[PDB]
Amino acid sequence: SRKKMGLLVMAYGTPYKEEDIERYYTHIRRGRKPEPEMLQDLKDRYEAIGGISPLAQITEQQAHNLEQHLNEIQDEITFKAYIGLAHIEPFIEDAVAEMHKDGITEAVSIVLAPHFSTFSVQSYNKRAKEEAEKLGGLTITSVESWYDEPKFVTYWVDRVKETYASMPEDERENAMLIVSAHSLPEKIKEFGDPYPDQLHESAKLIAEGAGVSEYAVGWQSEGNTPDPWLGPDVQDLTRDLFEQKGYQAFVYVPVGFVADHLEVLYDNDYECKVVTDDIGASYYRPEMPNAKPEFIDALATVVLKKLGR
Ligand SMILES: [Mg+2]
Ligand SMILES: [Mg+2]
Ligand SMILES: [Mg+2]
Ligand SMILES: [Mg+2]
Repeated sequence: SRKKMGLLVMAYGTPYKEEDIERYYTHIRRGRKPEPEMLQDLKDRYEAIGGISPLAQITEQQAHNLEQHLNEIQDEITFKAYIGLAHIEPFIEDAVAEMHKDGITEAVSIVLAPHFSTFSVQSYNKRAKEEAEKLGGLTITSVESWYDEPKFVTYWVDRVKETYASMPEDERENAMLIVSAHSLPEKIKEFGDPYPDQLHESAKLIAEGAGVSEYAVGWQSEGNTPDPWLGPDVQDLTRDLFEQKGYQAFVYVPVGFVADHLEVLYDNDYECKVVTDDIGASYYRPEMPNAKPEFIDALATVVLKKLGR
């Protein structure tokens, strides 16, 4: 009766253990192994945020919770989740191969990044579908974006409202909300990539839903290829906006990220906090979705909507 489907949950990835950081970094660097000092600097960043070990566990918990919740809220499909990561084991291809081995013939995929981009989501979905094509007898339908799912917007609206209500009056009336996602090369716009437009729309939805009077859109975690990356960077944006108007509180909503990973714990909670401490402003960064029920329900709704169910 009740049919079985694979649930392919994809993400950029974080190593599960320190010994895999070098191979992760090499993958991200397109085969160029980091020099030893560069490797140690990355290791030191994971140490600085309390250790790498908790990070991969969040993605595990998200996939686990999403399977369980999807299987409780409807009876037509029994999902089995498989995690496929872009840059470290289990790779996207490994997950699809495991689905196929397990007898899955039909799967739905979702990327744990709400905005579509040609560099991330589209590439992950193509990798998944190419592996399925090689194995045969398995097809995948893929979610491309979900930033506009109302339950996801409401997660962030509610967290942002909570944070502003937490503030003393003078911060409330002199605060700036910075909404961000992972930078990519500006060149994606020459392929018509809507990624920046979707980040701006997330910011608009969240700011207006939360009743925030002043907000700005920034990017974080850019790379180092010489051609321009989407900007401004959140560190620069923070200072710039302070230099204009003297905000005494900054609230960071790294809406492009779904978990407490290095880009949030280091690039927001360390690098942006350095800047807010320097200028005398308070720092706030509301809880990331992680594996909390409200967020899992938002993702389950995304998946069921994709299937028309
Ligand atoms: Mg190994
Ligand atoms: Mg293979
Ligand atoms: Mg859509
Ligand atoms: Mg950086």
